[PDB]
Amino acid sequence: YETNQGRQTGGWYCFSWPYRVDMNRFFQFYNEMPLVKTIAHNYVIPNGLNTIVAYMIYGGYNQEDSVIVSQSFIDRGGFAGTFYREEKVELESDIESFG
Amino acid sequence: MLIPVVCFTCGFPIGTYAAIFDKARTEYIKTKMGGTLPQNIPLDASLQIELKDLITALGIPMRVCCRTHLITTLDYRKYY
Amino acid sequence: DTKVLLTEILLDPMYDYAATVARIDGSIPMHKPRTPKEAEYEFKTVIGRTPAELLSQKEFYDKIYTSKYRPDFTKTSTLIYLRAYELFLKYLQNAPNFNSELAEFKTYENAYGEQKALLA
Amino acid sequence: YIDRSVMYGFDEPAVVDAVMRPHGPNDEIFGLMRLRYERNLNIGDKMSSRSGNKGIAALALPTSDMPFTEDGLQPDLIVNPHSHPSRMTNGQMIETTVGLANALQGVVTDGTAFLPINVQLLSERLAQEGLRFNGCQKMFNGQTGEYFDAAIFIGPTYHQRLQKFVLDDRYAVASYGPTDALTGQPLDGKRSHGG
Amino acid sequence: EKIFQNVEIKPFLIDFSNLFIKNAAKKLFQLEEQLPLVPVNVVMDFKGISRAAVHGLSRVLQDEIPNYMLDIKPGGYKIEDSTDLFMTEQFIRNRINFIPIYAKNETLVFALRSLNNSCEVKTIYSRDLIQVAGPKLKYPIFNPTFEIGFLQPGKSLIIEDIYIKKGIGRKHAAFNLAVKTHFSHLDIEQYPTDKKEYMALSGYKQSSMTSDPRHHRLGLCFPAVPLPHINQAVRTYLKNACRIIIGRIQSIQKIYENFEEPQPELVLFSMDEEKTKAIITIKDETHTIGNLLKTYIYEMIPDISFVGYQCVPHKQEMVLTIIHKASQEDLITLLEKSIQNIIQTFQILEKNVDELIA
Amino acid sequence: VSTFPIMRGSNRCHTHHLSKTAKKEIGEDPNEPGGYFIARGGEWVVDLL
Amino acid sequence: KQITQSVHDIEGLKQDFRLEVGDILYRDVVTGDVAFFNRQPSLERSSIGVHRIVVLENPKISTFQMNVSACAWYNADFDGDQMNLWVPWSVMSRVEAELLCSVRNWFISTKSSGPVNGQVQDSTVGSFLLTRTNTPMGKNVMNKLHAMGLFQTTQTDPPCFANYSPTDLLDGKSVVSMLLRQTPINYQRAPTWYSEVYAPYMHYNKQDISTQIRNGELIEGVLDKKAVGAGSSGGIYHLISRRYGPQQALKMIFATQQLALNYVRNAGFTVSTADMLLTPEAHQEVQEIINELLLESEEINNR
Amino acid sequence: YVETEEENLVFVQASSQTLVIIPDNERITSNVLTTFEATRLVAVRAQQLAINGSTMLKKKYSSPIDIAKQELFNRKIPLLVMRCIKVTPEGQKIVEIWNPREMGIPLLD
Ligand SMILES: [Mg+2]
Ligand SMILES: [Zn+2]
Repeated sequence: YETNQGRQTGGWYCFSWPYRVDMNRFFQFYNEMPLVKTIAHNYVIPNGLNTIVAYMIYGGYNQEDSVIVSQSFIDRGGFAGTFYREEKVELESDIESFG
Repeated sequence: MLIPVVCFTCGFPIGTYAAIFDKARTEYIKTKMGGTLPQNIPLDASLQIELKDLITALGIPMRVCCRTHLITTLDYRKYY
Repeated sequence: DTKVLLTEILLDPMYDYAATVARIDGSIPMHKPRTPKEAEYEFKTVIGRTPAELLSQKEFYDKIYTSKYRPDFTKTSTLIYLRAYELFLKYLQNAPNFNSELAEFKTYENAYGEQKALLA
Repeated sequence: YIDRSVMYGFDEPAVVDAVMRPHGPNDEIFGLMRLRYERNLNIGDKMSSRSGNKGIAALALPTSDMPFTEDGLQPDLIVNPHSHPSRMTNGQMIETTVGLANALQGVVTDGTAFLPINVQLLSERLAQEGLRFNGCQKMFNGQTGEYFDAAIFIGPTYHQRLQKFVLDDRYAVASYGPTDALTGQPLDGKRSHGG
Repeated sequence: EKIFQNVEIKPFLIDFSNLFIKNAAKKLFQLEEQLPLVPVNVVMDFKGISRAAVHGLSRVLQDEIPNYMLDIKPGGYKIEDSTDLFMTEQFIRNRINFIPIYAKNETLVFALRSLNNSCEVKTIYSRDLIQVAGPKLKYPIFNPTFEIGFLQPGKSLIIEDIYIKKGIGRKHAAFNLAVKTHFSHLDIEQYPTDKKEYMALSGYKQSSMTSDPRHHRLGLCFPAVPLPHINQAVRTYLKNACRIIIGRIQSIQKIYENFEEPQPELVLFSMDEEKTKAIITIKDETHTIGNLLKTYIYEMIPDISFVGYQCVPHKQEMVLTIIHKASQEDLITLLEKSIQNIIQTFQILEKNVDELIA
Repeated sequence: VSTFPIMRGSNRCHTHHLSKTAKKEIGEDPNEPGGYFIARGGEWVVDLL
Repeated sequence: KQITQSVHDIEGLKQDFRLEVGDILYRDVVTGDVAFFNRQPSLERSSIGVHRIVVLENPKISTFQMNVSACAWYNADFDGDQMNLWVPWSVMSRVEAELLCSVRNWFISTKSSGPVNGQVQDSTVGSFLLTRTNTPMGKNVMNKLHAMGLFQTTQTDPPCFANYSPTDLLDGKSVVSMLLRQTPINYQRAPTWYSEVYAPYMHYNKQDISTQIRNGELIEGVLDKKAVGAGSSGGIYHLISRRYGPQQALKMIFATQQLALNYVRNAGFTVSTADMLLTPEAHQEVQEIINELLLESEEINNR
Repeated sequence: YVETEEENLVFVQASSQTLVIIPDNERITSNVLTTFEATRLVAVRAQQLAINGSTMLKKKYSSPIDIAKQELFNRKIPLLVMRCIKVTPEGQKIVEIWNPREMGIPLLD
């Protein structure tokens, strides 16, 4: 499951992202080397944050693998970023024109 | 892309001491390293670099959140 | 004619590289051409010919903007940046001894990349 | 004349940043504009620790409502303890119990697979760092200020935001829209704008 | 009466005894002293006060105190003039938002104008923020060392409208003022939690369900206060927090003293065995006011049938339910006595703040 | 009369004689190695069958 | 408009300004409306149920929020599941939904004739903690204030605590009984907390290994999966449904869930890396047991 | 597409039917509405109020679903339940016509 999720994880998706026009790409601003890193992080950029996680019961809103997230951690920039989309359209012939 | 202005968890402004901390950490790594290339530093089995006293001298308290987000946040200028 | 040429040239990576080197050396404004009239200025400075002159003749890769510092390739990041741009231009114009110069500059860039990896 | 213009469509407002009308392979122009979306971590976005514990973020608690330890530490994420025993993701807990000591010492450690590990020695490292032998701490309920009777295990666990956004996947269509010509039924999916 | 006892104030100072810190500071920032604004730690001791009041003070100082932000007016980020492709408006706005400022005037408008005329990746620092508005700053409102985003070679970034925005930390976390650093009850005994037999417990020798601590120690940290005005900044913060709590309690009192004209916030029912049920609803109220009201009502009416509140995360409201064996007028007057008790204790706290810190 | 798609990073890719900073300013990732094909505005990876 | 037999957008209906008998008005969903709630794959009869709409006015929220105890109908979890929801608009559809497709009809499984809903994970462990006799601090009691705090968020009619002094210590079984008296039932069964396999180790409190309820007065034992857990045949919610109705069973499920959740809100619960770490003597004993296993395996090999 | 072939084996106006009604003393179906029948009656009455609006309830209600439900509960529903399982080849429909004001009402709660 981790092999799947780490490849699904949002992070620095491309180092030259501004030059590109990519459909449905997310660029997570802040990334952190894990406090417990592995050999894999010598070769790839880590994607994620060292969030402080409390393994506790709090009001039951985190039952059945949900997560209670601090709104301040959201606001301060945690897991934030930019999400991109592209709309491209070509003229069928000289009959069409933009305007 | 840089050390956050404030610790994400609590909001203590580690961003003040960031720019000083990057250079100070670089200088300290320079002394604690040996015959080891920079790309092999996270591979040395006889290498131990503790930034506790350095961060303490920066005035940042003994907070898990602030020290974590200070010592771990990646810098975009370093990789790009 | 001029419209399609303007689009194509504006979209080359080479145009961006030459324009940003010109901005560094303060030959073109660091604005991006606000009104066509300054766009002609940026094109002339970056490529070397007005678009009509580009269409007229058939040799385009040489008069591109060259760094107006001529750094002593013998502050370190400035040297690396400008030498890399010069080697890019040399590759585009196919300068004679490009391969060995690229080899030695690759060695220098390897050393500088190692020293930048220390900062990481 | 006739109209073939393009409508935005998406409910979530976006920002335009693209000045380009390229010259395609067929030697013809096309639009190619790029839309930029401001994406924080919304309620419903998926997160997961490096041990494979997915979780949908459903609670937005202000910094005052978050539970906090005796010395002011509060979590970013509160994960249910029930997520562990069935999945046996002990790597996440060991990562937390090492990350506490690592954060206190200002270090980064290698937790690569099959490296020698001693949970007892890691916990004794926690003890010599000033914390409890386990990572447990005295927390206070943020809402009421009362302390929990049980010391709570809280520490820094690396977490990943999986790219399955709620704003992309949510859909709601009113009583009318594009219809299939053949069967007279609504078109298929969010992309077709109906169904 | 001294509810608020002695208070320790300790700013977080840079230790130039470390060679690396001194060398780095002098190498880039030419920094030889402490910064113009320092994060101060304030540890306070309270006696003869309910846990609800101390925690309400703590929460208010944390987020609910109206605090100031640096923000960018829409259109301030000059898309045309900002050449850099990596410094998006969102990233720079997020960096600038969370710079903790100590602003005394709200009309200070700052501008960012940074052109990278060189081949190196230029880093924008907080000293690059140029103020053109309002009275000239004789003391900076933020440290000049904050790292705003860098610039690639030949790229420029221009932001012309950076102003000071007022808000409360609850709505947006950039308005958060204080960060907690300590909280402990001084009357409850504590186990030696280092031992194995007590490591799994909170440490206090009494359960939370039965404890009623009356002697606390609340420790807070403020992110940036001017170096020569630490005590006055801390006093301003504490007095402001007490004032906010008094104001909100008085806002509740405003509808309390209106037991007729059934405003859609107070509904009173007399039901079954001559019992009175009172439901109070306030939109955009939190556990601070709710827990304060519940605690002081339960103090005033120890044999109450039921007093309880609920701040559901949705519906964004506090609903306080009081059931008592008394007529509607009697219950209303008892609850008014409780509200006046809250007001009185917070006025006492403000007065003790002024007496103590000075 | 033929054109053969070129894999990014191969000895017939233009980036093969560009330095890392040169790739940076061109628009490539300096750190990415390559190994994919660009075809009709996309990037395609020929996997190991 | 029936007079025009055409539909109109209210942006241009400023001058009409009124409705009339025989007109059809399409209005936004409001709290209290009934909505159909479905999850693919739809394998069970309860895969499509009618819930009452609670509109969350906070614009930042775009998810479908539903109680954890309701997952058992749809076999759903919150790891990323997506669920369909359509609000009936016709009058016949609304009548049918609220009279026949209401989720109270699916409280008792059509498959196994037992209950599907109950307390899961959080609420199960919370009920166990609340109903047990002793905590590590001693007797499992709470003062009047915290007893009232337990009933704060049950949405019911809160009971009468006027007979308790502020220093009076209420038992957990006491407050559970003050909740269960609203639907008095009789229940007598051993709890899942009591297992013979554990029994030789750890000293079970004799007041916890037998759960007894007489007319809603829980006076024995603890409440756990056997009594309140979801899908537990003969549990208290099953009896509540049999005696008073599945709707009252759902109401009691919510009320008991809130009791357990608030008691854990004030009691706390966690799992730690040292909870799963053996003592060195225990590790040597585990090694000895595995060595004996390998020894008899090697004896097979020697044969 | 190949149909995987096990290839298994095996006056357009129908004559009108006369509605024969079983006498009330020979009706064998249960005298209590099924939840299906009660739901159908409430829905039909509620829609009829939605289109007509007239009512026989002495208490004002703001919603047709409530008026119809209370009409069912108070045993003044203006609708008969026709229960029919028979159609004879002889062209005859055998039904039981039940008055819900006399039938017992299911739970519906
Ligand atoms: Mg799932
Ligand atoms: Zn912090």
